[PDB]
Amino acid sequence: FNGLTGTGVLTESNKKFLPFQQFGRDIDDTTDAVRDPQTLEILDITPCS
Amino acid sequence: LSSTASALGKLQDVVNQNAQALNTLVKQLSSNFGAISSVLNDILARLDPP
Ligand SMILES: *[C@@H]1O[C@H](CO)[C@@H](O[C@@H]2O[C@H](CO)[C@@H](O)[C@H](O)[C@H]2NC(C)=O)[C@H](O)[C@H]1NC(C)=O
Repeated sequence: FNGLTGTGVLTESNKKFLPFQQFGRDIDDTTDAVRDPQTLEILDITPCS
Repeated sequence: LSSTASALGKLQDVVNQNAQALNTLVKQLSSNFGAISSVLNDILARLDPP
């Protein structure tokens, strides 16, 4: 997604990104949510099993 | 027990120590360590094998 890369399971989420923020973050600086640059819908990321 | 706090100091101390150790282990993944970048994907896909 737009430069930042990774792997995992994508899911729909209900976060409240500010109108200029791109991707969320966690306590330990591990990417958690993203905003896909085609429909501006927040999207959640889960680690594999 | 009900009103006053800080009686259960020892168990809370144990939990805090474990959490801090784990957090500082995880946090050590963003250090450069003398390489050119912290992340391995870009450095693997941007230069020659040598
Ligand atoms: C980029 O292009 C896409 C597709 O061309 C646009 O997607 C539209 O999204 C809205 C709601 O998100 C839909 O109601 C439209 O039907 C979509 N258009 C099409 C053609 O399917 C999108 O708006 C464009 N702009 C951005 C910033 O993503």
